[PDB]
Amino acid sequence: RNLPIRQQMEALIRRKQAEITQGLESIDTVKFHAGGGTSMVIQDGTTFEKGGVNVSVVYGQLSPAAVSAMKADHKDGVKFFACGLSMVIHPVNPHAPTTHLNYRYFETWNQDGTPQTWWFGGGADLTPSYLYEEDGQLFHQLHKDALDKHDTALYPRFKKGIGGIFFDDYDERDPQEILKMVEDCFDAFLPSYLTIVKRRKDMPYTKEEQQWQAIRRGR
Repeated sequence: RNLPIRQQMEALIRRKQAEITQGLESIDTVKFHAGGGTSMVIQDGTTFEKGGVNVSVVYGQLSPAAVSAMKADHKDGVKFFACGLSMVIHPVNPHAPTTHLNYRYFETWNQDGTPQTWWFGGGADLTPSYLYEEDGQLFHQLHKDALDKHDTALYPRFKKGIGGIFFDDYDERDPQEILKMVEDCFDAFLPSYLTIVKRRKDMPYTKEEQQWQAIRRGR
């Protein structure tokens, strides 16, 4: 029973939005500031140059035209709910890596009961400027450890510069368990990323190394 999966997922991502921005703030000098989801943004910190952590919620219908355009990748028209958190953080120092993270959930409705269909999607990665294999290895280890709490087959399947983990259209188990797997994946983030940024953010660099990495990576 518990609450509906939709309620529990929305609650989880909103709690993690708060837990993540606070964790990232703990190593910077600057704070994040706040359809249309709720987007928290950091800019011109001493550690983080630009970043955003967003939670979005959407209720609606998808046309048959829309669903038509869509079903390559999921196992008149349809009513749905979806929610998700998305983030991208870019450190000032080129020795510290960019990260992206996204966890989301989608379910169809229309005479409810419970279902028609639902899934989760997400994962997390790092995009380095300078590359440190040890940072990639810690990032992977802690996400592996999160996934191994559920089963050791998941990491080899979801894995994959540094990369990270990615899954989508994932509805293969009781959604209560998949909720816990998503929570545990979230909890892999701050211990890996704050560790990595701490150990890189004060490494010396010149303006030219930073400009060249910007050229190489874009933007």
